[PDB]
Amino acid sequence: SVKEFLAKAKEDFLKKWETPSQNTAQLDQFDRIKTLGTGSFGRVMLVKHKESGNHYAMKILDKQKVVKLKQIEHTLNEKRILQAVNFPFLVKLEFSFKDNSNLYMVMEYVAGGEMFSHLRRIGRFSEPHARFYAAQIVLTFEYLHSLDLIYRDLKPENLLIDQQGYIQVTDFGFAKRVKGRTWTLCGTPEYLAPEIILSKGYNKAVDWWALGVLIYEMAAGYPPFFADQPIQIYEKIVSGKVRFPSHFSSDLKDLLRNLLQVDLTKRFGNLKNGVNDIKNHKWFATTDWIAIYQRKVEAPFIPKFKGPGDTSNFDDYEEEEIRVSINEKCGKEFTEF
Amino acid sequence: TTYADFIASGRTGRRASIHD
Ligand SMILES: Nc1ncnc2c1ncn2[C@@H]1O[C@H](COP(=O)(O)OP(=O)(O)O)[C@@H](O)[C@H]1O
Ligand SMILES: [Sr+2]
Ligand SMILES: [Sr+2]
Repeated sequence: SVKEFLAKAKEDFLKKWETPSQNTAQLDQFDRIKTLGTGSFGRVMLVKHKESGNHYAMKILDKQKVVKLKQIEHTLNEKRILQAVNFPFLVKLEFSFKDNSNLYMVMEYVAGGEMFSHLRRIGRFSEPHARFYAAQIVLTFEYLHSLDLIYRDLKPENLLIDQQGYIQVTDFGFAKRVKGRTWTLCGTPEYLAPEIILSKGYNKAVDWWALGVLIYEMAAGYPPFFADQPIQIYEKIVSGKVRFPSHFSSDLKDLLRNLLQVDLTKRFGNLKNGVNDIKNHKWFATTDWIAIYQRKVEAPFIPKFKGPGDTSNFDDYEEEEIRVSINEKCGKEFTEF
Repeated sequence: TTYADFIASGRTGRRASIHD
């Protein structure tokens, strides 16, 4: 059962948490092909590993800049947690290493592209389609939270679609191991829970709020709280007034009312039955939770793939040459990486 | 419509994170 599985998962996690993998490849073993996304501290590139011929996604982070912008702890969290977790809907870290200038995280290449792209392109997902992805997130948060992990950055741009049409969660940049409350103002404006914005101190219930936002956006085509600037979004979030599209089922609106609950003693995922309040909700009544975990459910959408290195499902980004300094930068800050 | 107002807004593209 659930319990069994989760206890053995914790034992494997804690072992890697306490003795993380380090230095398992080097830069010249990969041929860099194209940028898959740029980000605050570098970029993610499609690469080909020369000795196996396999394609991977290499996340590159500039060390000096991470120190300058005071994101060291978050970066070390990201790698320390990603190397230790293992779950069917979490992207797999295959290699990690650092050089004079950069940190590198080499993950499995998820070739279906961001959920974001598919969602904007098609407009919105049907409820069965949104439910198929939402179930994977419910199971993944159950797993992460059991490990005392909070994820803190759910959004369609951090969810990739694999060749089988299942989700791969990526970007553990704000993931943190904490038993109770934490205080950092971080995440993505549309997805922030009211208690984050209100600087109250907060816990893993922020991930269940974010699920509420994700399910809304998947099914509506737009987020429940939107405006042109973050502060205008924050205002609507804290009001917590939510309006639902015409086409939302009654079950869907009732689930969302319980996830997008400003009040912590009332938010689903955070009550006495914990995740089970969500799994047992009527909107998920057709959902076969074990079949999902086992990936035996037919995906509603399968990405069109044209060969292992195909990037057709990603936008184009401006390329920039990867520079590596002949002087080591920030060695001590990133010793454990 | 709400959809038209969203699509005419400034935040329909990939959204960056915030950390302060
Ligand atoms: N494992 C992956 N496979 C394919 N593409 C990925 C993978 N990891 C990241 N990406 C692409 O790169 C983008 C940015 O990666 P991300 O980890 O979110 O960096 P950042 O935190 O700086 O935004 C993702 O939104 C996705 O488009
Ligand atoms: Sr991201
Ligand atoms: Sr990030």
